[PDB]
Amino acid sequence: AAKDVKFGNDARVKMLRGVNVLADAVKVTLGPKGRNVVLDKSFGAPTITKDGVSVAREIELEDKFENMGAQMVKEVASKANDAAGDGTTTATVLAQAIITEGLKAVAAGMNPMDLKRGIDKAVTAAVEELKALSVPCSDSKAIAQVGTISANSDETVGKLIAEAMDKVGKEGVITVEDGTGLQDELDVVEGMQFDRGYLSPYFINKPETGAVELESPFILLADKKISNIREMLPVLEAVAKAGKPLLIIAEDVEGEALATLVVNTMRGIVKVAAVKAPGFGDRRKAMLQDIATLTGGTVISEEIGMELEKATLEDLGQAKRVVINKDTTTIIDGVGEEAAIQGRVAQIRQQIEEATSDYDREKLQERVAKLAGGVAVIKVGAATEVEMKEKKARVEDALHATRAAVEEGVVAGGGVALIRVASKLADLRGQNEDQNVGIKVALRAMEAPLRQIVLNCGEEPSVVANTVKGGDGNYGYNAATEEYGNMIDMGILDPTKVTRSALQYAASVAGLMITTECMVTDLP
Amino acid sequence: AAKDVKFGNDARVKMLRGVNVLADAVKVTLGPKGRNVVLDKSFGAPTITKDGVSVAREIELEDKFENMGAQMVKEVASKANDAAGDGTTTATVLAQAIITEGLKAVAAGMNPMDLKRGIDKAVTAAVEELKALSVPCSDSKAIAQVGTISANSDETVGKLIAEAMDKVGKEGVITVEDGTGLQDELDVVEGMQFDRGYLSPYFINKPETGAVELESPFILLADKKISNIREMLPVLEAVAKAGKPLLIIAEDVEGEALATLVVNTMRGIVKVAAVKAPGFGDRRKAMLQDIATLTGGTVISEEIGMELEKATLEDLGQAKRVVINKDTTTIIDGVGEEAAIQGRVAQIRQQIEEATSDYDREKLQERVAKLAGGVAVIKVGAATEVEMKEKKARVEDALHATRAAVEEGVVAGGGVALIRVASKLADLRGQNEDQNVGIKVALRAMEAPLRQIVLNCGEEPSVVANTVKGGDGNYGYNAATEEYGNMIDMGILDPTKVTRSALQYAASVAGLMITTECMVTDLP
Amino acid sequence: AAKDVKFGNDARVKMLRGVNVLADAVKVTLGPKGRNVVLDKSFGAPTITKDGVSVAREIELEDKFENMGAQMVKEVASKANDAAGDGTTTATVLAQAIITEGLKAVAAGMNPMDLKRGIDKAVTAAVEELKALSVPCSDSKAIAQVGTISANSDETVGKLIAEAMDKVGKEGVITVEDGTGLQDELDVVEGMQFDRGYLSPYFINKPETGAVELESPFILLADKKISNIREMLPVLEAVAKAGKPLLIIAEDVEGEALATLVVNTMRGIVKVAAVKAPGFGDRRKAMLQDIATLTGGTVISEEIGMELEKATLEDLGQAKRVVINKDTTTIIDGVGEEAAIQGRVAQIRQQIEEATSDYDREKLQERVAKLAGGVAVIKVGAATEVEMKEKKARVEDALHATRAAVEEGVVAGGGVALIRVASKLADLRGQNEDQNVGIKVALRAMEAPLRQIVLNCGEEPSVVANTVKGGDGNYGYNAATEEYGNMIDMGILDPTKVTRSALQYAASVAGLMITTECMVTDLP
Ligand SMILES: Nc1ncnc2c1ncn2[C@@H]1O[C@H](COP(=O)(O)OP(=O)(O)O)[C@@H](O)[C@H]1O
Ligand SMILES: Nc1ncnc2c1ncn2[C@@H]1O[C@H](COP(=O)(O)OP(=O)(O)O)[C@@H](O)[C@H]1O
Ligand SMILES: Nc1ncnc2c1ncn2[C@@H]1O[C@H](COP(=O)(O)OP(=O)(O)O)[C@@H](O)[C@H]1O
Ligand code: BEF
Ligand code: BEF
Ligand code: BEF
Ligand SMILES: [K+]
Ligand SMILES: [K+]
Ligand SMILES: [K+]
Ligand SMILES: [Mg+2]
Ligand SMILES: [Mg+2]
Ligand SMILES: [Mg+2]
Repeated sequence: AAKDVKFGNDARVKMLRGVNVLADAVKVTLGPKGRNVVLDKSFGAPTITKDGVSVAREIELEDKFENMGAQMVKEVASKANDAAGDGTTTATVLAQAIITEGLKAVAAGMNPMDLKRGIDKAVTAAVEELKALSVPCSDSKAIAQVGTISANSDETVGKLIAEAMDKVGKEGVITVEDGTGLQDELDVVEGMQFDRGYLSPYFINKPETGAVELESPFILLADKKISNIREMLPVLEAVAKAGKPLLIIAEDVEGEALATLVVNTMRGIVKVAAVKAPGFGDRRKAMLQDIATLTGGTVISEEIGMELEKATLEDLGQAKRVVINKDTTTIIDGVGEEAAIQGRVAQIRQQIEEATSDYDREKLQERVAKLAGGVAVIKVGAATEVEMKEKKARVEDALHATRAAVEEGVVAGGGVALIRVASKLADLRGQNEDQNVGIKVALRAMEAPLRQIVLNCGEEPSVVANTVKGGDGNYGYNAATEEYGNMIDMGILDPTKVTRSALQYAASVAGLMITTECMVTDLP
Repeated sequence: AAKDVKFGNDARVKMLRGVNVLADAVKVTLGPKGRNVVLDKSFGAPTITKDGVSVAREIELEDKFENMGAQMVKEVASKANDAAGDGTTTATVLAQAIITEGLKAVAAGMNPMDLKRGIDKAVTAAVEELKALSVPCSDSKAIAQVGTISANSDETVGKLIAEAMDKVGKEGVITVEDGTGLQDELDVVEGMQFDRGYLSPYFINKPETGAVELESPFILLADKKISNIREMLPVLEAVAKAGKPLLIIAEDVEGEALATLVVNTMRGIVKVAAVKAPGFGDRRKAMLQDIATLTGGTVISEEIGMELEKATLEDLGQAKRVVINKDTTTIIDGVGEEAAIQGRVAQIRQQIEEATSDYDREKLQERVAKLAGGVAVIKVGAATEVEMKEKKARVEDALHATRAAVEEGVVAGGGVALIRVASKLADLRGQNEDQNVGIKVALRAMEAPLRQIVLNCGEEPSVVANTVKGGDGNYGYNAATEEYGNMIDMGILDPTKVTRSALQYAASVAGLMITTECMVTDLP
Repeated sequence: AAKDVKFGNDARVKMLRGVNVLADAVKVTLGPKGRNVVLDKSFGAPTITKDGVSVAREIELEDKFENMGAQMVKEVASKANDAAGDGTTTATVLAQAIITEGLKAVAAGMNPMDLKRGIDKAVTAAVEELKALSVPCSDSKAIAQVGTISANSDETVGKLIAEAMDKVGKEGVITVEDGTGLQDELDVVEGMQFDRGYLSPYFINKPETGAVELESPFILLADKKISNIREMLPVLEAVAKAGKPLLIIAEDVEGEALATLVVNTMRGIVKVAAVKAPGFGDRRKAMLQDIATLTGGTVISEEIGMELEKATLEDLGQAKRVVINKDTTTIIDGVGEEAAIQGRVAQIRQQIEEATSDYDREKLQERVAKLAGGVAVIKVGAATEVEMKEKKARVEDALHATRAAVEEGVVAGGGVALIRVASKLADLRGQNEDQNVGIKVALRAMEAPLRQIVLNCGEEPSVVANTVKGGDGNYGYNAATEEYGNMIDMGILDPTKVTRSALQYAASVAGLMITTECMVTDLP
């Protein structure tokens, strides 16, 4: 593959022109008065989005060098979304700022490797100062606040997350799905519930709605699919002699085994229900042990020294009540030690830290929430499918933000935190004169986010930056109300993590990026 | 791959140009004096249609940006059809008006997101105002009127649909099909009728055309296929001893059981006929118990404590008569008390509301109707294929509209409803001056539909709009007579559902669309 | 993909230019002095044809808009052929005349949708005037005349068709095949005849050419091949005492069974012949019960309760005489008389009508004719193959025409019919002025066909039209002799069906076509 090489200011400029494109395209979505971008998709109708990394991911340039530039800054936006879920635009805006003033500094002839050392040092300091400005976010008031801001001033969304986090606890999981009507809807499930139906419609008890109810039943668990015919008599015969109902959770139940269970329950011999296991293998098998230890039963596996025909009443689990409908199965207050239950959650703590990243965290906490806490699901409503993609995207941002705000705390929004930490670091110096510039470049660049928000309002950024920098603490500019005031009192909150993350990531890549003396790529 | 990005008014102009194409092609079909669009098809001859959403779907533009714009408003036309089934054109016109006046406001430098907030609130208000103006549609005259209007002034369509709804009621199902002769025809099937043929042609009785008539028959139902063993004998011997012709409803009957069945009917000991069960596997089993309880029979299931070999003369139901032909099977009378049937009809009511939308509702309402009410079918009498395609489309259009008008009520036609609610919302204000403009852009755009129906007459739209705004109530312009009057007395009717829908949908995408500061797409 | 849209007079013209091409290529074949069009075929040599729809189907234009136009009018020509089989050209000229004057009326700004209503009212009115002017076609003189006219003044074709219709009855089928000798040949078969040969040639009786004559034979029907078990013979032992000649029609006859049949016939105990059944199962089996009841025999089926060895002498049918050859087998008179036969004829009546249309009715009427009436075949002949294809098309045209002329009656040819009803509709008016013009446009267009015929003679159409419009009754212009006179007495007759159809179909597409305000297609 024949390559093409460029040097010096020639190459830097080509790179910069590319970066500016990715950045200038992301910038328009910043802040409450920030605007929307349309991304063309071959697949279906276009996508309208205010989410920065969403726009960033789609940017690709024809000039190989400009492309390289943009493709490099596209990473700072992406790394933010995989970490925080908010601040992608903020992080991207910071990244651009560092590089512009940075590359300008190289044109001054200053040594770049020294410039990076200065920046990284200034950045390290700024993070510490942020750890200082960080105040804990606890009350559902603050939760609604960080949520409302990250949602672009949707108070319903903010209020919705605070309720969800409040009802199911901090361990409760929350998911975002497409809506039916035009209204947002909050669903809450307490206790253990998974999605599967009764295998035969004939299992319905007295209650209508297709509800099957079992009071103080026996639960049975199989690692394998049942099928055959009758199978398992000793366990069923023991439950019949016992005087209680049985619940069966297996890989599946084939028609022969189902029929014989149906005939016995129809005639009235023994009250019985049988339901399919939660998921495909290892999803299912893992969630039996979650389910097994909750109800104090023992999982019967073909992979160990036990089998279905040999079973004891002790292998069975017990619960107060169980409810099964066409799509759902529920276990009301099953009986297992709090010791054993907390044992399974503690084992998932080791499961919390993984290499799987996203979707690993969604399905892992899902098991945990079901075992201890409860689940919350938010249904986003819309008139049309394109508004749905916008509403749900604003909801996902707000969800990650509130979660992040909860754990790592909050600082004043409006990017005023960065502009404040920059004011605190003013007396900072480096090893050499060149390193000093790298430090100063960073502080000037921490102004960028605030100065960008104002510009999106079409107002003089120069004036607002001045009038905010003249003051101290949480005094800041409200872009929505277009008036100054206390950021914290006005409910404008940045999860500290998203602000910290945006700053760190942009500096890392931009620091490396201004060190470029050459660029190699494939020929057109 | 490599993309192309444009910003601001540069991009908006490109977007609008596209929108206008999609719209301008659709606009021409609006109103009674509106005209037809031709859509070329590679397979066969081209199609001539006045139906708006049909035209919108076919629009695709060469300029990548212009295309993106059009593809977005193409959605408002499509969502309209998916909701109401009428008002695709009107909704398209509204969007353009919103986008046109909307983008104009952004060019002024007003904040788009405030424009959107200003619009949706005005829209929300209009929805309430329309929902208030909606009046019940009951009398068959009114039904005939809205049907005729959606049919573009075809009285036969109005009078024909009104009769069908009048004969089988609100709940009767109506379907629309292609036809042989030139006159519209309405066929109605009473009692229980499902579509399947006799497996053996020798079952034919006196009546030609393959007619098989059976007096006081028996109904038998198999969850399973009855091909191989043909062991029902003991049940048959009981019925042969009774000397009655029965009806056999199974998954299917193979020639082995049939051949001996043929010979049995040939010899004369007992006349017997057998036809296939109505539906697909899970679907049919739901419709099997429905047929059994109608005739008072009991369903034979392999999933229950019964079996194919075990049945009694008592498990079969009785009917007055049954008629089986090449295509359809019929039971003219079943034997049962009104308590159990109306209960099962009441029980199917809960199955009626589901997620399954289309194809679910047709046969379900079909089943409910077959069990209690009746089914109605309308055959469209167009002469040729190019004339048939437009004719049938107007008939389906009118059907959804009558359906829509009945359930949610009707409002004054001629698009006069929107202009009327616009006058009622006149004092509506927003949070700031920009939001105020958003509201006015909405109200200003609500005149669009009427002035467009006028403009298609080649008459001054401004004058008619003014003189209509001069009046109140149902006062409006009649485009067919080209003179004014009362819209309701003149039988010009807008289903409240479609007008409300058309408004909401246009508002959704148009509101979102004017928020565009950038557009990203592929390179030519 | 990317589309292209044009509006208004811009698009209409493109549509028009297209229509004009399709028409102008068809026009030249109109009338006795009409000329021929050559259609190129890639595979073989070109085809020369006077058949109108033949030329129309081949037309495809490069400009997508013009193409759309022609492809739409290509349909009026196609529907004429699909209905009558004649009148295809006449219909096309009608369509062109209507469309041209219509667009002229639209360019005046008159409402198109009102124009369509005007025309159709005019068209519907004209049909009744035709139905009044329709006089019955009965005598073989008149039938020969309309056949001759549709044949382009070929008297042989008319008299030959007239001979066919008189001899074999109304139920007879008529076919057109390629010729051996330069001469046209009419072959007629009375009674029951099907095509299959004797499997063994040794069966020949007195008459040579392998002709077998069997007196009072016996009919047998088999769903099975007589291969495996040929020991079915005992029925023959009953036949050996009774008579020589029995005929067996089965799925097939194997060599071992044939061999034993040959030798037994060789000695002289009983002279016997055996032949295979004529057709495919579904069709042959349908024609099997036909032969059994014709001769008063009973069908033996393996799919029913009968067998190979089990037969009764009553199960066989009898005939006056039977003759069998290498190709065909024949039954002269049957013994089931009219009682069994017409019962089968009346039950097959419902099968005569269907949705299968062509291909099904071809051979179904074949079956019906064989049972009561007889089948007729016309051998069309020519010197060369290209002259044969034009010849066969005119024979098919004349064939379709006589069939159509018989059922719906005839009116004066030369298009004098249309121009005569046009004089009658002069006082017809619509609801508004635009509708009036549409009515006049139709009447103006009904003159087109006649003036076009004259134009093909290279004479002034205006002169003949006027001097023709001056007279009454059947007075018209004779294009062959170039002199005036009585159309019916001069033997120039139009089947009422073809003239009725041409107008209706031409009006259907032309009416819809002048409503076009827009056209969408793919980019070049
Ligand atoms: N009403 C407001 N007034 C002032 N600043 C705001 C307001 N709402 C949000 N902001 C600021 O704008 C930023 C919003 O970021 P956003 O564009 O939603 O995503 P990202 O954090 O990825 O840029 C936050 O840093 C916040 O401080
Ligand atoms: N004769 C008329 N005069 C004035 N307005 C009419 C008339 N007929 C219908 N309308 C209005 O216009 C609408 C019909 O639009 P139409 O042109 O049929 O588009 P579509 O076929 O997509 O519904 C109706 O909903 C009604 O409100
Ligand atoms: N000698 C004639 N004089 C006047 N009209 C004739 C004569 N021969 C045929 N015609 C007319 O020509 C028409 C048949 O023309 P042709 O092109 O063969 O069929 P079509 O136009 O229906 O495809 C008939 O309508 C008939 O009235
Ligand atoms: F651009 Be974001 F809401 F991180
Ligand atoms: F917008 Be419409 F009259 F279906
Ligand atoms: F179309 Be024809 F040969 F009358
Ligand atoms: K954003
Ligand atoms: K329309
Ligand atoms: K012709
Ligand atoms: Mg955000
Ligand atoms: Mg309509
Ligand atoms: Mg002809």
